[PDB]
Amino acid sequence: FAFKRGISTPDLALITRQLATLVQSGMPLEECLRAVAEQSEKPRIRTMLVAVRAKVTEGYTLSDSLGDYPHVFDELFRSMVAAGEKSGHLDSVLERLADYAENRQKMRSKLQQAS
Amino acid sequence: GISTPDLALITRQLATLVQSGMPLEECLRAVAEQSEKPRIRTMLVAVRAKVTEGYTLSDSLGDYPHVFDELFRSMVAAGEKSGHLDSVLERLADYAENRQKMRSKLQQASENLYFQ
Ligand SMILES: [Ca+2]
Ligand SMILES: [Ca+2]
Ligand SMILES: [Cl-]
Ligand code: NA
Repeated sequence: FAFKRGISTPDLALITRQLATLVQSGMPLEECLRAVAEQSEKPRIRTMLVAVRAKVTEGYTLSDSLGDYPHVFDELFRSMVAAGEKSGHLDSVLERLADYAENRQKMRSKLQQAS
Repeated sequence: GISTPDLALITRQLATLVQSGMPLEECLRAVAEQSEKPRIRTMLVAVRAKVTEGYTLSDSLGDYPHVFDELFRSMVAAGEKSGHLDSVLERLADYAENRQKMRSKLQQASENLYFQ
């Protein structure tokens, strides 16, 4: 039996926002992933993003690469990325995913605060 | 001015882009293009225009002292002068993120307890 957990809601919000911002600026996907990793304060997240990037540099899509961490990026997240990649809208779906992740962080906090 | 979350957003985005090695004017263009808030887009385009004309970022931000306070602009100035804008922006992003997180949690906790 194996078992791994995802990352915190703020941690997902930060990296999704950074990746969306970098991709939308017109930088190569691999270079965007390098920057998000290198700017991370979270060793596990840094390692994960180095591994996602490693797959991207072998030529795989972002969605397929995120596939190596299904415990972190769920099927829906990876489906949204794939939809963007297939339709030529990776930039605007990453924006959507960033907005989603930030809203998720906020609502999780709203639920739990003062408990 | 603008909200605590919106300052955190643009500061994180600008820090992220600058630390990637992208020229400052190009970074400012991207943050502008990506903004949902028309007022913020306007401000960033105006700041970008000034930077391309040779004004420093710190001097340009002084046109919006209601958004970028004396500490913020002072920090940027120190970074530009020293050739370390990249790391100063990172610290401003961390600071702004932290402020948003801690203030948002107080807001939510206050809402939750006060209205229960
Ligand atoms: Ca948005
Ligand atoms: Ca940091
Ligand atoms: Cl893991
Ligand atoms: Na799917």
